[PDB]
Amino acid sequence: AEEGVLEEAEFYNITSLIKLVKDKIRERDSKTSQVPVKHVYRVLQCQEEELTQMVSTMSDGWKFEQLVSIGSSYNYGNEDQAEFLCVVSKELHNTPYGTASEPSEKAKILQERGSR
Amino acid sequence: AEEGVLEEAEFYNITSLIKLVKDKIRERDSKTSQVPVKHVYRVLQCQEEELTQMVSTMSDGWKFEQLVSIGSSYNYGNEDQAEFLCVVSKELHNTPYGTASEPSEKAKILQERGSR
Amino acid sequence: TMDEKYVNSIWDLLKNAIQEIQRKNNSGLSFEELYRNAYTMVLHKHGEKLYTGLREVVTEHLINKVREDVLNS
Amino acid sequence: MASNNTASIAQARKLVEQLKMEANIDRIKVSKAAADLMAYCEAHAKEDPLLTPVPASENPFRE
Amino acid sequence: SELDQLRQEAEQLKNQIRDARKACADATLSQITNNIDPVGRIQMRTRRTLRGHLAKIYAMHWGTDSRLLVSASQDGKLIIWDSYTTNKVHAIPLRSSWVMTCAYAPSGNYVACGGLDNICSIYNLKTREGNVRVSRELAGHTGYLSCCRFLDDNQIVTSSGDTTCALWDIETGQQTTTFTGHTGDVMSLSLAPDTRLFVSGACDASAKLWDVREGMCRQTFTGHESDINAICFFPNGNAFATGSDDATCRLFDLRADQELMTYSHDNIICGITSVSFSKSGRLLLAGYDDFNCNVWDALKADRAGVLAGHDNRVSCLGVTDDGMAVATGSWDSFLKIWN
Amino acid sequence: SELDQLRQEAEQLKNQIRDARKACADATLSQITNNIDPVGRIQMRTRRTLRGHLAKIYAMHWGTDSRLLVSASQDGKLIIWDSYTTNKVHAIPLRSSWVMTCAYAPSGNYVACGGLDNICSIYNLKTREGNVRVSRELAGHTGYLSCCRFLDDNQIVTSSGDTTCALWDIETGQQTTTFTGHTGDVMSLSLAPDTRLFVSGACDASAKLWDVREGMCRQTFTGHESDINAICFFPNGNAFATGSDDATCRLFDLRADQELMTYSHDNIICGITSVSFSKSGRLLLAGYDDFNCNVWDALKADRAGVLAGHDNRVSCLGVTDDGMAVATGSWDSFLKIWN
Repeated sequence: AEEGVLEEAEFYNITSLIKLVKDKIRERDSKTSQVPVKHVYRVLQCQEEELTQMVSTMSDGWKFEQLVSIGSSYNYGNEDQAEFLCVVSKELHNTPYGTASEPSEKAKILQERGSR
Repeated sequence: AEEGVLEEAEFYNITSLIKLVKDKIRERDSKTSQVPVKHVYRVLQCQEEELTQMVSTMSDGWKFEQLVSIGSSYNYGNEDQAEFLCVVSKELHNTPYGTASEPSEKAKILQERGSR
Repeated sequence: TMDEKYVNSIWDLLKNAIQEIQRKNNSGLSFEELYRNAYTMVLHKHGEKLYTGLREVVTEHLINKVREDVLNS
Repeated sequence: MASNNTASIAQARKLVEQLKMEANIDRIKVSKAAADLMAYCEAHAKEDPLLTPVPASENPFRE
Repeated sequence: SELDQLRQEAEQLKNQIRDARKACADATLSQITNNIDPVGRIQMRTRRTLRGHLAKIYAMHWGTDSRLLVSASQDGKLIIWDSYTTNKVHAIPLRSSWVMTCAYAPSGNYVACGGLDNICSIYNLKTREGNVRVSRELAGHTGYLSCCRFLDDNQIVTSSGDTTCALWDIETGQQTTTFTGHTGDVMSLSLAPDTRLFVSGACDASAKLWDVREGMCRQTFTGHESDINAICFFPNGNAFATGSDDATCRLFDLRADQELMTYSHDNIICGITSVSFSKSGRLLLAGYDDFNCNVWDALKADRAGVLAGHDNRVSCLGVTDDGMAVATGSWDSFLKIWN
Repeated sequence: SELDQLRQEAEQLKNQIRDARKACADATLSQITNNIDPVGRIQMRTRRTLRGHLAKIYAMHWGTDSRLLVSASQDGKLIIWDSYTTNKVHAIPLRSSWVMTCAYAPSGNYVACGGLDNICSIYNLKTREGNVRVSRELAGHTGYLSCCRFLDDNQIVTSSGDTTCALWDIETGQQTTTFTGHTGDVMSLSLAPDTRLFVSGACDASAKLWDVREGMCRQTFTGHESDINAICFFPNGNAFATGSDDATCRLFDLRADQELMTYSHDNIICGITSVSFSKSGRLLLAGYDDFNCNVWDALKADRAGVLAGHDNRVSCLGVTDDGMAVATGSWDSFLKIWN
């Protein structure tokens, strides 16, 4: 367990060693994002013409997970702007807490502004 | 371990050695695409009768991921000239070195020309 | 890039390690550490400082180790 | 230095060569080739499916 | 020094070849003679529309079994169409994107392709496991593969990027005979029906015709000043049409070693992006950076007709290997077959 | 201790900047001459509607070629639109949501992202595969990115939180020019067409026009009572329009070292959330936290007209670099092309 190595680093409280084992645990969590740790998700919106393009030009690391059609008021199907949602994912590293996910005041101000 | 081999290579100097060992690690991690996480995705436009063909006659080294129908305006919404998108994928390194960027300017010209 | 706040400590440690090697000591020194030290202290365009320190330290090794043993016997 | 110049003497040498055997290539008169192509085109002027359309029950592209 | 003397020798040889061409020059009989009669205006129809593409068709390529045509899409998919039934006999997901070169074997035993990945893909079509498994990934090409052509089922000519055209052995994965004569990026190619003489068009605007087994050029037809988009041999291999990106196609004869007549028009100003002959070769098929293409009388350089109905440039053309129909593989993401 | 004498020095220095400014302060001939180039009430059509996003358009940036445009949605996605044809040239997922700034490179080959990740994301648009993959992850900002601009394809200015607007080397990922002059959160940014001066707006309401060549605050234009939302240089690059969270815009001139004139109505109380200035340098385009936006005849100091049709607050503006049309990326997930 890299967690055990991190605990041993804590016992000798070597900060560089702490950082290194936490980097190892982050690499683990990115590689083990399906073990419940950080895992990022998004949805793109495209129609078929751009759909092929950005499926083909999908980023290295982001994995396609699902496509879906959305009801098209034009004709019955294709060639409507609302054509396909594209839910994609990426196995993202989980950073051990105490060093990450630390908010800021103006960031929260803007978050409240954009929430509505 | 990647860290042990990386440090043992750095102990033997040369920057070319460092780059080549990094590329070897990226090869052994990117052929299965884990940490480099390198995956290729394609959209095959196949209609219904053809379907079982390229599903059965898929290219080896690939893996089917999703099939989605298309709204159609001919033959009761079934059997259009575009009737299904078969989103297929495969996990492997595009390059085991993780290389990018080409020095050929004519290739860039053609890429921009086909972009619009 | 260009900033002198950290270069002094790593520089003196690196020169001390170079002398230790000159003093026939690698049983306590890791080549990877010294190699990384030289690399980070180079790539920040401090290579003139290494060229100077290298020149003076090889001259110092010749005087302090080579010349003494040449003359003493 | 233009006596080696990163072996540009080599590419100049090959250019001289290619021009030499291009001059060595026997020219065949323009009207001669024109008559030859006239003969071939006319000999194949009524067997070209593109010069006389194939009915779309007679072509493999409408079967 | 040596460079100056060699350059002067080259210049005087150029002058000598110019003089030899001028002596060889004659009044072109085809254009002068109206007894052969203009081909007239042919009302030409699409028999098949290979709809099912939705990426741009970069460069199509008719099959050499004369029924199954490979099309290369911009997104990195290879569609082996059955032209006769509008049925895709195969879709290959291509690990490379931005692919232009699709090459069909004389048998369909193998298919080859190349894009900007700099690796020549050779897929064994008829694997007895009933799938399309890659056979050989040829590595060692300098730049992007510009245009491939199957001449052997174990060797293939691969016009590569950045001034390279090396023929490649499939089984070793090694090149067979490098071609290093071009100064511009070797980005067009054409094989004679003789299948021994390939004329490659590059950005140097000079169509270099090489023999396959010489491993060294034989002719350099320079009648164009713009990069040579496409080259199509005459159905006899005694001449070829070459389309460069100004407005102009040119007919170069191998016996006269010079351009015969020119195909430059003021009714259309776009550079001729693709060229092809008829079965007889009397009809010139000029694919344009214009959304449409045209057909001219190659003997008279007058317009036989206009092939329109697209919305984007005809980015490739193909005629049947024996010849009964012409497929326009355009960037509008489908192919129009005209017969 | 000694901070008192420096504080008094700066205090009387500010006194005499104010004195020099008001001595330089004259009545604008622009407000006096209202009959010169009047626009009346100008109304323009939304003729293209880039509706592809699904979240709030946080802040869009035009392309240097003035055909493409990067639009960052509130959810953490980029839509590199082709404005001329309404096709999403790219759609890119972002590993951090709440991304507010997307930046488009001079080359058009890189894109920059700034959200709350405290990392500048540089995605190469064109790689050897033709896909859009991350090129660089500029990490090391103490605060969070709020705006960014591509100084070049290897140097980028990142107006980030925690009093930083540091230049970053793209290739080495190393911070280049540290700025520590601000006291508020550096959250607005604007790059001159001269490209030699970047004016950063922050929560300290101080438009710090920094010199990009030496990284020292060339001027600190002040006069706004709120954090500076957006800044947009004059087309000559000799001045910049500034819109803070107050209900007024201002025009700060470097030659006069003072604000030439303000742009405020009692008709609006909303903070000026985006400023963008016409190609001729006449019309100032003010985005508002109200449902609409406005065009001011800034050389007449009055409202040229109101552009309405977005049902939510238009949270970003961008004029075409040919100066004939504008994109209004609102928070209604709809981007409209007003022309």
